[PDB]
Amino acid sequence: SSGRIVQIIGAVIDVEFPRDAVPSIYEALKVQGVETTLEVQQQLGDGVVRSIAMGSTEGLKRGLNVDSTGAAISVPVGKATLGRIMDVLGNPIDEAGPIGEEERWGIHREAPSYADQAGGNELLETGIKVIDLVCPFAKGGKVGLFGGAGVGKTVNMMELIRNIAIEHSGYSVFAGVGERTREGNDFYHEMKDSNVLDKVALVYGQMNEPPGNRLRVALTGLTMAEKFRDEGRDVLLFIDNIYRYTLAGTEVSALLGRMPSAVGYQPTLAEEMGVLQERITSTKKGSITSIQAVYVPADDLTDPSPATTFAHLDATVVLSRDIASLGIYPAVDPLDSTSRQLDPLVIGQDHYDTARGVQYVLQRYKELKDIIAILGMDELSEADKLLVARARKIQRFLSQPFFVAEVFTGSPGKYVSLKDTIAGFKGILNGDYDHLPEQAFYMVGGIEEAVEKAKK
Amino acid sequence: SSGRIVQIIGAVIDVEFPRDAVPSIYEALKVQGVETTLEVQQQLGDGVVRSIAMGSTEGLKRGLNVDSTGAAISVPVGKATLGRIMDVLGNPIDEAGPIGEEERWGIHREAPSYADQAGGNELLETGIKVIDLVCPFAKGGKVGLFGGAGVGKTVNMMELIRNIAIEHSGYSVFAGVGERTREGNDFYHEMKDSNVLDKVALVYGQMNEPPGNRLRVALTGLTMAEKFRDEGRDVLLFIDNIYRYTLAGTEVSALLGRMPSAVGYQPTLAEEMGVLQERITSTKKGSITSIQAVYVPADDLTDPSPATTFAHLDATVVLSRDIASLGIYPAVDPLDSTSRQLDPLVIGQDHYDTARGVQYVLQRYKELKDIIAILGMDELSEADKLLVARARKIQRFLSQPFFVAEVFTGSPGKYVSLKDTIAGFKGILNGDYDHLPEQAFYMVGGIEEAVEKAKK
Amino acid sequence: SEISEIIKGRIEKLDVASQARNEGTIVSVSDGIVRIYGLADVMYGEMIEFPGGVYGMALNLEQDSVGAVVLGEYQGLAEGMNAKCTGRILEVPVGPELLGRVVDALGNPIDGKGPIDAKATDAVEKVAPGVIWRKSVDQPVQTGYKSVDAMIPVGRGQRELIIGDRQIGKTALAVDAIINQKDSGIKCVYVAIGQKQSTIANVVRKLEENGALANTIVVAASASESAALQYLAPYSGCTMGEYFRDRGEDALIVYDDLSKQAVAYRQISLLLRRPPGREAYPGDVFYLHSRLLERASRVSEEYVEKFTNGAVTGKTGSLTALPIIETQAGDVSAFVPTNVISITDGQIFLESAMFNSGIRPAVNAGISVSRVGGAAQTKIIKKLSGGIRTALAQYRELAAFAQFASDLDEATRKQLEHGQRVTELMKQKQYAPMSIAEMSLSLYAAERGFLQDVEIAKVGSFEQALISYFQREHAALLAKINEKGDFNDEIDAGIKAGIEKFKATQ
Amino acid sequence: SEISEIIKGRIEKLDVASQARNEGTIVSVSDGIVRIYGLADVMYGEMIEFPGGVYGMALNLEQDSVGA
Amino acid sequence: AELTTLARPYAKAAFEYAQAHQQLADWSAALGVLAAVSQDDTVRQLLKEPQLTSSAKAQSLIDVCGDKLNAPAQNFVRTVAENKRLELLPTIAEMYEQLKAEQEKSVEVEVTSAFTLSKEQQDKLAKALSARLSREVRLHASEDASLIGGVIIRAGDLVIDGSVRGKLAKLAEALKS
Amino acid sequence: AQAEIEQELNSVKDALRAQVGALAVTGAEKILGASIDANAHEQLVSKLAAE
Ligand SMILES: Nc1ncnc2c1ncn2[C@@H]1O[C@H](COP(=O)(O)OP(=O)(O)OP(=O)(O)O)[C@@H](O)[C@H]1O
Ligand SMILES: Nc1ncnc2c1ncn2[C@@H]1O[C@H](COP(=O)(O)OP(=O)(O)O)[C@@H](O)[C@H]1O
Ligand SMILES: Nc1ncnc2c1ncn2[C@@H]1O[C@H](COP(=O)(O)OP(=O)(O)O)[C@@H](O)[C@H]1O
Ligand SMILES: [Mg+2]
Ligand SMILES: [Mg+2]
Repeated sequence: SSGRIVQIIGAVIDVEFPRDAVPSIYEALKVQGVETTLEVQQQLGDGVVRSIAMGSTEGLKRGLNVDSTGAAISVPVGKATLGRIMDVLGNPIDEAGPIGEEERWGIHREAPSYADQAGGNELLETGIKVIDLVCPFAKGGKVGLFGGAGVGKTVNMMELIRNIAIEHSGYSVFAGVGERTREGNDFYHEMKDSNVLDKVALVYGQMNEPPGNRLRVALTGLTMAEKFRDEGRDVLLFIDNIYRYTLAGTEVSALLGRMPSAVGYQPTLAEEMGVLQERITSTKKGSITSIQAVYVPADDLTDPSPATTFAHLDATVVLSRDIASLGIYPAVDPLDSTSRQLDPLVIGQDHYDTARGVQYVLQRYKELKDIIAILGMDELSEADKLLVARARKIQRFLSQPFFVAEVFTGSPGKYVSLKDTIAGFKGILNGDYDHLPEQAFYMVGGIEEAVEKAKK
Repeated sequence: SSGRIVQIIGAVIDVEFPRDAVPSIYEALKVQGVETTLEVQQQLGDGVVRSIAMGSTEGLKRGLNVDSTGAAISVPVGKATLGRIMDVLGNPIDEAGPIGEEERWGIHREAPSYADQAGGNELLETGIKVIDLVCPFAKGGKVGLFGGAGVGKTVNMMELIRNIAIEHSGYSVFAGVGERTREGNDFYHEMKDSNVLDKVALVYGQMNEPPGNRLRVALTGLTMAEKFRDEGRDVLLFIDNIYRYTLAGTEVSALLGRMPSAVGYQPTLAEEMGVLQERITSTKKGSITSIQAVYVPADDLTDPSPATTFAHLDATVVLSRDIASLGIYPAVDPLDSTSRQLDPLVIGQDHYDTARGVQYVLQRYKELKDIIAILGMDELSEADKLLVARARKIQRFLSQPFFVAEVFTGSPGKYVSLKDTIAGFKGILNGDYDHLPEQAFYMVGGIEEAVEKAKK
Repeated sequence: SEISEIIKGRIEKLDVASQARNEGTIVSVSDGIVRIYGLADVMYGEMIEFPGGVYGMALNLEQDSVGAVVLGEYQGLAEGMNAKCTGRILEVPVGPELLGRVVDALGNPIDGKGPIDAKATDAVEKVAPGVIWRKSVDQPVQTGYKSVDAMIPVGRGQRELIIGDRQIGKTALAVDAIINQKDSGIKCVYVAIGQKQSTIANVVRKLEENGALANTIVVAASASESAALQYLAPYSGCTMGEYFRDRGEDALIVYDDLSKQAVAYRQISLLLRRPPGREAYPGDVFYLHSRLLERASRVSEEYVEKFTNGAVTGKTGSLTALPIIETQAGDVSAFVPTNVISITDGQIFLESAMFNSGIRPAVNAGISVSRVGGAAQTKIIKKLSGGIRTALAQYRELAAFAQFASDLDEATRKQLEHGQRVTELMKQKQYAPMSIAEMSLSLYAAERGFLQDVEIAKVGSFEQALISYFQREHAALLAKINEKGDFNDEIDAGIKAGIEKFKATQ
Repeated sequence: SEISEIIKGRIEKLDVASQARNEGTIVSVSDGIVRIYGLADVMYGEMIEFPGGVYGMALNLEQDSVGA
Repeated sequence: AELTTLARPYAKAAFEYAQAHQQLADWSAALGVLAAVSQDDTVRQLLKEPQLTSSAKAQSLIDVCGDKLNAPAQNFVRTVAENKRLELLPTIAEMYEQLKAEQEKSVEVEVTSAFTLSKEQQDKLAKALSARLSREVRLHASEDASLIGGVIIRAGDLVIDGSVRGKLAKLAEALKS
Repeated sequence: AQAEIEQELNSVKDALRAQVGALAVTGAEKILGASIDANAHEQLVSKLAAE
C-alpha cells in the first residue's frame, strides 16, 4: 500500500506501512513528490521498515508518503549498456538520452553453486616485469591490487586495462566505486578518444555521493557482468576501489542499530564481503576475469578489511610505500606479492627458479641492510658484497616506464615480454652484468636498454 | 520454596522466585528433572535472580521449576576425599562409586582474621637441597612455579606430595583449574604408579567446562585443604595454573555484562585474587602452603595478571631446560629462583651466608665459562681455576635422587635435612672436600654419602 | 525408463493426521536474526521451522521473545510469518557412506554425485569422553614431512595446532597430512570454514589427483553462507569424525580456519546484543574452541566395548585434530590465538622469513613443540631424530659465523657445516609425502656423517638419488622398515652397506 | 526508556500519600551496590544502617531511588 | 524494550490488588475503558504535550472516564502518569486479562473452520479441548474460506490443525525433500 | 568421465520427478475440494475431536 516517513537520521530513513503491506528485505521504495529511492534493510516490526536513501535527504520531511515497488532495485542489462555511463539506479548519467534496454535484473542474487565453479590456468601476459615474474595472472582468475594512499593502484590498473582490455576481443565492465570524479572524466575521455568505449560499460559512484549509492554501485556493475557471463561470453570486470563498499557499510552500520566490532567495523564485515566476492567468479557458462584495487588503511595490511580480502583472490599484488619513497615504480613488493600460478607445473621450472632466485637475493639483502647502516659495507664477506650489489640491480630492474605515466615522468613507456623479463633477471643473478652501475637499470625496459644506458 | 526459569542467554540464566523466597547471592539452585546446578551471581529485584549454570544449558527451556538449596555449593571434606577425582560440585568423576563423606562444607567463607595469624615465620622443610637452601618456603606461604613442559614439574609435585605426608604427617590437594582431559588422565595414572595417590585429593575443572566451573574449582580444592588445616595439619595446595583462574574471572565478568578494566581484565581482578590468596595462610591450628604454576601473557611481567599474582608470592622457583641437559634432574635455577625468606633476620646469619656464598661462586663460574669459551682455560688465574673446581662440585651437589624418580635414576630416594644441606654446602665453599672428584658429589643426598661414593 | 509412478506409491503411505504443535509469530527480521513472539516450550538449541522449508535455531530465550538464527537464507522471511517448534536438536548423518563426498554444514551433498545413504544420524553438540575413559597417546600419525615427523611428532588422539601468517603453507601441510593417510588405516575429515568455493574445489581436485578423496569426508561452509552454518561446521565435521572413534577405529580432522569460526560466532553474538569483551568477542569464545577441541581424544578398550555393547572388543578408538590459525604479522598474543595455543597439545609454527629464504616447509623448529613427544614416534625415527635436534640447535647458535668460516676453530667449523647440511635436508616439495623407510634413509645418512663430502648445494639430489637406489636394489629392506618402523643391528648394518655401495658407484 | 528501580510489582501506591521518611526497602543487590526505595530524608554521604550490623554510604540520590 | 516488558510490573500490581479485594471484574472494565480512551486521536495528542504536568495529564484521563474508574483504579492511573507510562495502558490491560484467565482456569480459543458454524460442531470439540487443556474454553469461531475442508484450532501457543490445506502442505514438502 | 555421465542421468530423472510430483499434487487439491466439502467436512470435524 502506501507508507509515511516516520524518522530521518542522516542517510537512514524509517518508513511505516500497513501491517498487511510490509515491503520485503532489500525491496525498493519511492518517496512521493521528492525523487528519492529507499532500499529496505531491516523490518523493525509494527509495519515499519528501515531503509537507506539512494540520494540526498535535505528535501525530505516526516509524513511524506512512500510507495512500495514490490521488488529490489532493477537495473538495465545486456548490449544496450555498452558505451554508456550509469548511476547506482541504472539511470543514464551521460547526455545521450535513454538506454534501449530489453530486460532488467535485480542487483541482489545468490552466488553460483559449488557444482557450477570452473578451474583454468591459462596464463595471461600483462607486460610488466615484476607482475609477469612473481604474480603471473590467469584468464578467469581474481586479481587484487593492495596498497595504501598514493602508491599506484589506479595507474597500474589503467596500464593493465591498456595492455589487456584494448586487445581483449570480448566486452568489459568498469566500475568506479568511491573514486575521484576527475579520474572518471579522464578515463571516459580516454576510452572515447581510443575508440574502445564501444566495448566497455561504465558505472560510476564517486565520493560526492550518499552512502547508499556507494554501498550498491558494486552490485550494479556486477549484475551487468553476470548477464554477459550467463550468455556464454568472456568478460573483464575492473573495480576502482572495493574498500569503499566496506566503508559505506561502516558509515551506516551504527545508525542501523548494530553494535561495533574490532577497529570500529560493522559486525557483518566478513559476510558482507563474502556475499559480493562469491559472485565475481568464472562458472561453466562464461569467464569473468577481474581486477580489483584494494585500499589498505594507514598502510597496515593487518587491518580487518585488507586482512579479510586476501582469501577471496587468486593473484595478490602488493604495492609498498617504502619503495615508492625511493622513486621506484611500479612500487610492487616482490616478497609480499603472490599468485596460485607461481607453480613449476603451470609456469615451467625455468621461470619458477628465476622468481625464487630473485626472492632469495632480496630477502638476504633485507637482513644485511641494518649491518651496512651501523658498521659499514667493508665489514661484509666477499660473497655478501657481491650479493648486495646484485640485490640493488634487481631492485632497480623491477622499475619500468609506463605509457599511462608519461605525464608524471616525461619518459616514454615500454612493454616487456615474459621471455625478456626472465632473461634479464636470470642474467643479473648469474653475474652477466656485474660491471654496469646500479643506475643503468633504473627506469629502462628490457636488459639491452640497461646496457645502452650504462654507456651514457 | 521454588522459582521458574524466565530467560536463557548462553551460560547466563535468570530465575523468578516468590517475593518471600528469593535465594541469596552465591546460593546453589537445582533445576527439576535435569542434572543442572545454577550459582546465583546478582539479585536484579522484583523476585528475579541472575545465576550462572555450572553445566551445559542445551535442552533447557523457560518455565522449568527451580529449587533453592539454602546454602552455597557444598562439597565433601575430610579423609574420604584422598585418592579420588572430583568435579567443581564435589561429584566423583572417577568410576569408583560414592565418596564415604561424613561432613560437607560450603565453598565460600571469609579469610582467617587478624587475631588468627601465627606468631612468626617458620620454614617448611621440603627435604630437597636446592629448594631448602636457595628457595626456602614459609609455612602458610605461596610459591610461584615457572618454566616450560618436559622439565620435571610433575615429578617435583609428586616428591613434595610424598614428603609432606611421610615426613610431616600432612596431606595434599590438587586443583586442576582449566585442566586438559588427556593430561588429567596421565597425571592420575602417574601418581597411582608412583604410590602417592592415597596422599592427595584431586579436584578437576576441565577446559571444556563453562566459565563458572573453572572459576569455582580453586575454592572447592581450597575448602578441602581448610578442613585438614583445622584437623591440626600442615597442608599443600597445588593450583595447576593461576592464570586460568584469572581468565575464568574475566569470562564470567563479561557474561554478566560488567564494564571491563585495563588491558580488558575484569574490574574485580585484585579482589578475586585476594579472596583466594588470603585463605592460604599459617593459622594457630595448621598451615596451608601453596605451589602455583604461573603463566606470563606476551612475555610481559607488567601485564595486570602477572602483576597482581606476584603481589601474593613469597617464593619463585624457576625450572631450566639448560640445567636439565647438564643432567641435574630437579632442574631448579639457583640464580633466577628467589625467596622473600632469604633474609638474615628470618633464617639466621649462617643459612643466609651459605646460600649467598653458593650463589656468588655460581655467578662467577657463569662469567668465567664465557672467558674459557672465547679465550681458553689457560688464560685464567690460579684462584679462578680453583673457584671453577668448587663451582662444579657445588653445581653437582645441588642434585638429589627422589623416591618418585627411582624408575628413572635406578637409585633409592633421599630426604636431606636443612641442617645436613647447610653443612654440606658450607664445607664445599670452605674447601673441606677439594680432594674429592666432582662425580662423587652427584646424586648422593647428604655430604657423608659423597665421601663414601668417592671412597669406592 | 518409468520411475515417477513407483516413488509416488510410497508417498500414499505417509501420515495425514493432525499433530499438536507449539507455535509463534515473527516480529522482526534483520542481519540473519529473526525475533519471534510465542514458542513458550522451545528449548535452548532447538530448530525452528519457518515457511518455505527454511530452518533456524533458538539461541536467545528471553522473557518476552525468542532470538533465532537462520541456518540458510533469511531474506525471504517476513513480519507476521508463522514459526513452529520441532522438538529436536540439530543432527547430521554419520557413517562410512560420507567417505569421498562433499557436504554442507548440515550434511547435504553439494558435489552432485547423488543422495547419501547414511544409516544413522547424531547430535552436532556433544560432551567429550571423561578423564577415566581415556588412554595415553602412544601410536604415531605420520604427516610425511621430515621436519614434522622427526621433531614435532603427532600421535593418535593428539591436538596439534598449525599456526602462522597468511600464504606460508598452512593449508599445504594439513592437506599433505591427509594425503599420507590413504594407506594407513586413519579415516580423514577436512572442514572448510569461510573459504571461497573455488579454493575448496582445488583441494578436492588435489585429493582426487593424489588418490586420497575416497578416504576423506569434506565439510564445507563457504564465505557467502550464513554465519550460523560457518559457526556449526566444525561441530558437524567433529560429529562425523567421532563415529569412527567411538566404534574402535581411528580418524584425523582438519579445521582449516578456527579464526574464521570465531569471527562468525562474534557476528551472531554482537547482533544478539551479548556483552562484549577484548577484540569485541563474546565472554564464551574460549569455551567455543575448548568444547570442540577436547572431543579429539583417544578412548580406552572399555569405552569402545561399552559403546559397541560388546560388538567391538580389544580395540581403542581415536580422533586426532589439526586445527589451523592465521596470525597477523606474527602476533601470537592476539586473543583467539592465545586461547587455542593454551588448549592444544602442541604447536607447529610456520614463519614468513623462513618461507622467503627458500625453506619451503617453513617450520620454525626452535619454538614448535609436541608435549606428547617421543611416545608418538616409531623406534627408528625416535633413534635418528635425537642428533638432528642437536645439529639444528647448534646451527641456530652458530649462524652469524658463516661469513667468518675461515677464522673459526676446526671443531666449531665441523659443527657449522653439519648444521648447514642438516638444515638443507629439511627442505621438501608439496604433494611428496615420504614413508618411514624413505625418511629413515635421509635422517640416517645425515646423522651418521654420510653427508660430509657432499656440497651443501647437492644434498637434495643426493637424497633423491639415494632413495631411488634403495627402491631398486633394497626393496625388501624398505618393506621391512615400513612394517612397524622397527630398528635393530641388522637394519643398521643393512642401511650402512647400501649407503656405502651407493657412494661407491652412483 | 527501560524499567527503573521503583517500577516493581510490590511498590503498590494503594494510598496516594507518603509516610516514614527515615526508612526504606532494598530493591536490588549487585557487586557491593544496593538500590533502596523510600529513604526520603537521607543526606548525600550519610551512613545507612542495614540488618546484621552492616552499614552503607549514600552516593546516588535520584527521584525514585537511593544508590548506596 | 518490548511493551510487554515495561507493562509487566503494572499489570501484576493491578491483578494482585484486584484478587486480594474481590475486584477481578471491576479492574477488567476499568483497564479496558482506560485503554480505549487513551487510544483516541484527540486524547493521544493531549497526552503528548510539553506544557501539561504529569498530574494534569492524569486528571484529564480520569475526568473523561468518570464513574468507570473506582478509587483504587484512579490511584493506579495517577501512578502510571507520575512514572510517564500512559502510552502502555493498552498493553497493561491486555496482560491483566492473561493473569486473570490463568486464575479463573479459562482460555479464549480461536477456532477457524472451512465454511461452517454450528452448536453441534462447537460442543463436540469444546469438551475434548477443555479436557486436554484442563480449563474452561471460550470458543470464538470464525470463517476461513481459504481452507478446502476442516478446521484449525488455536489455543495459546498450541495449534491443532486438521485442515486439508495442512495435508496439501505436508504432501508438497515430502516430494521436494 | 564415466561417473559424471552416470550421475547426470540419475540427476535428470530426479529433477523431472520433483516437477511431476508438484503437478500431481496440484490436481489432487482440485479433486479433493469437491468431495471434501460435503462428505469430509462432517467427518473431518468429528475425527479431529477424537484425535
Ligand atoms: N613445499 C611446500 N610446502 C608448502 N607450500 C609450498 C611448498 N612449495 C611451494 N609452496 C606454495 O606455497 C603456497 C602456500 O599456500 P597455502 O594455501 O598452503 O598457504 P596458506 O598459508 O595456507 O595460505 P592461505 O592463508 O591463503 O590459506 C602455495 O602456492 C604452495 O603451492
Ligand atoms: N608508475 C608510475 N610512474 C610514475 N609515477 C607514478 C606511478 N605510479 C604512481 N605514480 C605517482 O603517484 C601517482 C599515482 O598514484 P595513484 O595511482 O593515484 O595511487 P593510488 O590509487 O594508490 O592512490 C602519480 O600521480 C605519480 O605522481
Ligand atoms: N627427578 C627426575 N629424575 C629423573 N628424571 C627426571 C626427573 N624429573 C624429570 N625427569 C625426566 O623428565 C621427564 C619429564 O618430567 P615431568 O615431570 O613429567 O615434566 P612435565 O610434567 O613438564 O612433563 C621425565 O619423564 C623424565 O624422563
Ligand atoms: Mg585512486
Ligand atoms: Mg588456507
